[PDB]
Amino acid sequence: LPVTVEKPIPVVYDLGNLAAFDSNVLDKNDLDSSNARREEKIKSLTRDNVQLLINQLLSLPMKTTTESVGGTGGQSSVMTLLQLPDPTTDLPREKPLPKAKAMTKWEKFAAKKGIKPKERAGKMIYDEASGEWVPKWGYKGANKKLDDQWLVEVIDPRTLNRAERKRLVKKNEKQQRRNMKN
Amino acid sequence: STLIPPPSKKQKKEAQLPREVAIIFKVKPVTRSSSAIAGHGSTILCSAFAPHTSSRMVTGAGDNTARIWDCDTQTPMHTLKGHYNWVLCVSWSPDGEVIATGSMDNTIRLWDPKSGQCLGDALRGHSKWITSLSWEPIHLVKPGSKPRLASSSKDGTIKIWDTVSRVCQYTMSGHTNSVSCVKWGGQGLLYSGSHDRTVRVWDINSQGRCINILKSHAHWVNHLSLSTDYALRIGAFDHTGKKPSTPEEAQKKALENYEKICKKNGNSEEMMVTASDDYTMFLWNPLKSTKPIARMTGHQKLVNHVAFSPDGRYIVSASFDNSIKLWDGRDGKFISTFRGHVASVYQVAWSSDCRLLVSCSKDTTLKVWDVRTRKLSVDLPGHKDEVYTVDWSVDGKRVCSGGKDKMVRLWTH
Amino acid sequence: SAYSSRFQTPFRRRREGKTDYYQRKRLVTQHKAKYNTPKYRLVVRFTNKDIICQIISSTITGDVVLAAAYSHELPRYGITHGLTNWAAAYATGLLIARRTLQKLGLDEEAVEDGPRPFKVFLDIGLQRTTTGARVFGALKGASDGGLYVPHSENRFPGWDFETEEIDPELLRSYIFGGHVSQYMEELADDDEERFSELFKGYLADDIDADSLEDIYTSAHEAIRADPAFKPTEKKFTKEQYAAESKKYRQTKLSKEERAAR
Amino acid sequence: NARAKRALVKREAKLVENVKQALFIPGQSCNKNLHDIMVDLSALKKPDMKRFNRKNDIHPFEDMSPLEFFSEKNDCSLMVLMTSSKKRKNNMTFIRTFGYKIYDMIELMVADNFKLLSDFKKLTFTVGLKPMFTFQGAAFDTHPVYKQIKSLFLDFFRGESTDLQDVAGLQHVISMTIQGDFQDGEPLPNVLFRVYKLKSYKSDQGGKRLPRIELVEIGPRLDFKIGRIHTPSPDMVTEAHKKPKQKKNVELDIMGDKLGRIH
Amino acid sequence: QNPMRDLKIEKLVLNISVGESGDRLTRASKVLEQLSGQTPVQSKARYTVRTFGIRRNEKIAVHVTVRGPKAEEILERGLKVKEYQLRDRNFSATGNFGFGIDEHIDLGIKYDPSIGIFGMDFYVVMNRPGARVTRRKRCKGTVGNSHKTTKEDTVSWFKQKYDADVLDK
RNA sequence: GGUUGCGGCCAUAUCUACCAGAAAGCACCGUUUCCCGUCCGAUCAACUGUAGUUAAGCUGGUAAGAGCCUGACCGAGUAGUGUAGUGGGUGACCAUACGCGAAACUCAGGUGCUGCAAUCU
RNA sequence: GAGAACAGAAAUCUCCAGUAGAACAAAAGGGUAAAAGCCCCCUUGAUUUUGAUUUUCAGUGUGAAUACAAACCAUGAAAGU
Repeated sequence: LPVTVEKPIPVVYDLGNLAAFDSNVLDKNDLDSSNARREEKIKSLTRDNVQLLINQLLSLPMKTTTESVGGTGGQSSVMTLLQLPDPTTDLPREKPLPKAKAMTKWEKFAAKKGIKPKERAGKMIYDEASGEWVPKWGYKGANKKLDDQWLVEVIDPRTLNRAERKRLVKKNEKQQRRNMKN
Repeated sequence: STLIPPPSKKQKKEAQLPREVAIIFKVKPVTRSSSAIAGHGSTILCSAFAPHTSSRMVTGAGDNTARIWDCDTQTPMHTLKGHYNWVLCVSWSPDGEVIATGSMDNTIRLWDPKSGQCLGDALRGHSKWITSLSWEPIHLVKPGSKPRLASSSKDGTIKIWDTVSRVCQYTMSGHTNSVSCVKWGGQGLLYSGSHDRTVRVWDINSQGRCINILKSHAHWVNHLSLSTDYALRIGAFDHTGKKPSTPEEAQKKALENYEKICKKNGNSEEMMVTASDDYTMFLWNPLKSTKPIARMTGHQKLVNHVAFSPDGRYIVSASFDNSIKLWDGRDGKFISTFRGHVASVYQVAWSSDCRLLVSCSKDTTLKVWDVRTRKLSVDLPGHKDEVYTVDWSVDGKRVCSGGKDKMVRLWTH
Repeated sequence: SAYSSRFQTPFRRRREGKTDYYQRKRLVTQHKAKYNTPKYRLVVRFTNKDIICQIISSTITGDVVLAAAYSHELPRYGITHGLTNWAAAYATGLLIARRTLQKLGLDEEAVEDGPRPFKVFLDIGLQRTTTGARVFGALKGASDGGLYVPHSENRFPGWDFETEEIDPELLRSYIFGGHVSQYMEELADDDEERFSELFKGYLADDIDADSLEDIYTSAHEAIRADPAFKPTEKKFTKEQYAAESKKYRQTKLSKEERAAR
Repeated sequence: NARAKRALVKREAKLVENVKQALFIPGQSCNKNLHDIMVDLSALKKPDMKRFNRKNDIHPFEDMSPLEFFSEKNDCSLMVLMTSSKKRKNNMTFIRTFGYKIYDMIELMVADNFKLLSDFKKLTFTVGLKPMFTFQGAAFDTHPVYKQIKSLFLDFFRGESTDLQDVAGLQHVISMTIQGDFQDGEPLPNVLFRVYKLKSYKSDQGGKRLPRIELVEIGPRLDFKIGRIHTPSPDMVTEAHKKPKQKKNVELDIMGDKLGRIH
Repeated sequence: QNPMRDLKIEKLVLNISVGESGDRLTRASKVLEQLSGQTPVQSKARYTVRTFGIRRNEKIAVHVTVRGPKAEEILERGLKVKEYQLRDRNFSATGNFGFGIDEHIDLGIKYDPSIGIFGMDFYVVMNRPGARVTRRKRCKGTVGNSHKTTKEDTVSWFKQKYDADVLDK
């Protein structure tokens, strides 16, 4: 009836995996397959181990939070959950770490010069001689507006501009494939 | 977001080790919201659960039409009408047979819960907008008679009302300024605050003659309250909610519920408290002495509300410093200071079990504290604007709140 | 014949139209990046002259029901007619909610304080998601019964698609069956023969449109009073039904009767 | 095109890897009872589990290439090929992989005394909860073979490595025990896989809060027999255990202050 | 006996396959609109025809389904142009039939010269009670052969009313 | 033992033509007042159960019916296949062993079981 | 397959048949079945901060990118995505 349990060798604990191990010697007679009682002794041993684990797991500090309505993934304030320590049982990794980084021949030149990373503030930029901003990327682009203008004041020039844009795109793809080669 | 710093690796190595093994009537707290109830297009100014059941409720607002609500269905029920100005306040009779409200206009209108129709011609006489109301306790009332309805106005006059005749049986003008509130105690002596920095106990039994005038506050009194106010308001409606079989049984149950709290110290002497703008509060025993038993103090800004615990063991008051402060109900000694609100508190309502205290503030997120642990229990966000008012059902099954968002909201476990 | 051999058979539950695995997988297969917790589905279904709603929990042996309710129990609560209507669905939802709340002991493992108010993810199955559906009324009744099923108000009856506002008076009239009262009032002055055909029980019982609200209120009070889920008397023994089934069930023919032919 | 990018991100070496998927492979020799034991073991593995109706003639000890191919095609690093033979009856060749390359292999042939989950009390068993583990015997912490079996069962059944867990989710506990102690050089005793449903009751004699624990076996019951085994090469053991790795006289003081020390 | 499986029309479906794209398709749709009393649904080209100059996705035709008692009235109105004499063809083996007619103006409605002359296709579809099982989202299934419609049942229903003859064996 | 809701296995479960379904429970069905959407109240949404039907879907039975599946110490520890010895030969390769270890084929069997709540002469 | 004024072997429309030689960026190739395909409704995101690398020299409690993780976002009734 009492929840107390003890063994000559204290049970090892890994609360992060919710696992426990018992080094105490097993009784070979109780574990024999021929015995009709073999299931009962194993059940009692598993019950004692689960009781020790519950005595350990119940002592762990529990998180609490006041958030209750509109939490995205927070636990309910009525709810309480154990703070599991990170597991002590190391396990093999599923995949090798993605260590195949490459400078792509540009970061080295940037380190060799004063060039700095782009501001990453936003694609939007004000259009000239216009009352509304025209984004340079990710939407209707001012660079493509040159094709839409009614006159170029100069073979169609718009076809030459599209050819230059395709040339820049193919050069970027070629540099990407060249960095893929290394 | 500034997340709590990660535990040090030594703390993790310590946590990995076995630790902290040691072989060696109640109300469910509110914790969740409910669907919003659309209604009159004006900010809610007040709310009050029906004493006999949480399913019924009523709220004032800036709209002239007060709206009773069916909390079980979260839908409007028999919307009130007749007033031509804002419904500054609402209150239910302790017997529950009649509703009462105070409009910003001088007129006052009783209402019948069964249909919501006005109960006769509106009460009139006040020279200024109504400030507060206080129904006469049922235990003082003789059987077979409707309780009298106290009233107050910005002029500072008070007029006891006979609900049957719809006439002011008595009147007084002893306050030179606005009466912030009034309450009908169970001892038969009336008490009320005033804007004149004075309080005056009154004996209704002596034709309304005054008997004492307190004078300790440095600033105008606000929200006068009493330890017995919960029993005087519930009307002998126990949490089970069963109606008494006879009015005499209601009178006996009310006298018993009053004696159970009045004799907590072995003698019938209800405690009294008076909030003030001077960042101070004073306990009062007018029958015992004309001077405060203690000078509660500590708030950094003017208190906005006070509410004795239903058992009377604890005192608590709202404040503009964004920190509710608990106090002992027997001597006013400081206990603990609640914190968490980002803006000035407006009002609070004790739970029927006394183990919790729902609260609200100018911040949109109302909160409720577990007084037993002296710590916040659970936040209740959802209101789109300030939560001007909150109240707890006498049975504790549900909670209601208003605000500037014009969206009444209910809360329950 | 080769087409019969190449094709793989659809799952037998998929072969029936009663279920769609693509939704049940999300209903059961939590990611589950959030901390693991037990969960239960508030299954809901509808059928002719009947309604069904039951709590359910996943298990390796198959779904297990923690509680159940049906429209056929409504008459015991005084709802003798209209069991298929919107208000009857809301009543069945409030009934199942109060029933599970009473069987759970919430009112009327103590560790990890147990009040732990119940919550469930309602599932209409293949029923179409449209505003004003009676299944949404059963969901609103379960929400009003103390069960906490998350839900936006957009699908409740009377919703205005053009604005966030939701009419509550229309929701009350639907919960009380007031739309049936409006249909009866429209039939009263229109072609009477449809009134003689439809609502024949409301006339045989001397029911009237004004009394439907009080009847639904008394039914809600009865649901609040005794949600004990009284078992049917079951007059005949199950063995008697098993014997009656043998008289007509077509048992497989013995091999002696066919191998010779 | 974005949908392919999600599959590529799922097939990537995340610094916090998602729980490994399982892909049982029924064998051409597999008996119907072995298929039932496989479905029973798969039921505990849900939702991260997969199946292939087609029969296969895989010979992992003779040719590992098909297993490495299926592990990449199905994105299931774990595998458990069913197998049976006149000698290796009811064989169950559990497999693991690192990068879809083979990591280790071990035979776990079922004993004839196995019991299906249906032959047990019909107690509720919520899906998706993390099983508890309760290993027994000193050999599990010392014997390399039993250590490998323990690491395999833990990687298979531990589920998500959540940083927080409800007590309500501890509805069941996986259990295993060796068939008695054995002297060094003796044949390995058969493993005894077991499962039990948790139960709780008031204690009154072991603390105000701690409840008395009780167990009710639910299965599946199994008594695996050890057979052929294979182990990762040491370089694989080094690559598979490296931490992501993603300060003296400095510490993060409470409230986030980065207080130093002069000492 | 066949008490519960009496033959009945499922729906009427008028159609007008215009021979060229253009604004004339709008008048062809307005013809069906005035005839059936409901808005025609446009039909985009199924693919790159290229045998008549139309391109893929180009609108080519319009159609509008009809149901209820009114469908029988339009059925008789279209049969009146047909002289109540169907060919032995124009009959689906499943128990459906249809026909078209030139000069739709003859069928009751006023000539309305501005709309212009147009013909219209017709295709009635017989069905029996329990056909809802085929289309219902829940418990979807097939139909038994005894309940299935057949061309003989369609000819019998055609002889059950309008006294139509089967010309051109 | 029949049946409704949720399911587990995922063809012993599916396809073709007929027969039965006593009582109980879907379904077919009748309608467009209201919520609601489609060219069409056909599907969807809603109305009570009213005028009916076991005619269909559906549950069972039949068929030298088509596919499918089970175990046998059935092929069989057989074929295939790594291993040693100059054992024979210029040699390939052949007998001798224990390992891993099939299938076509043959025999016999079957054409769905099973958990929760409820209901039924 | 049976069919539909002009309309036939190729127009658009109808009923019974379909494991899907539909369109899923796809390559060996496993596989998508009330979708990962067709149709319809609502929408930003190159948002903020916490750490470990990146060079800088008013090297800076980040002044700015890379990766980590939390808020915020859109949607649905929700599960979840």
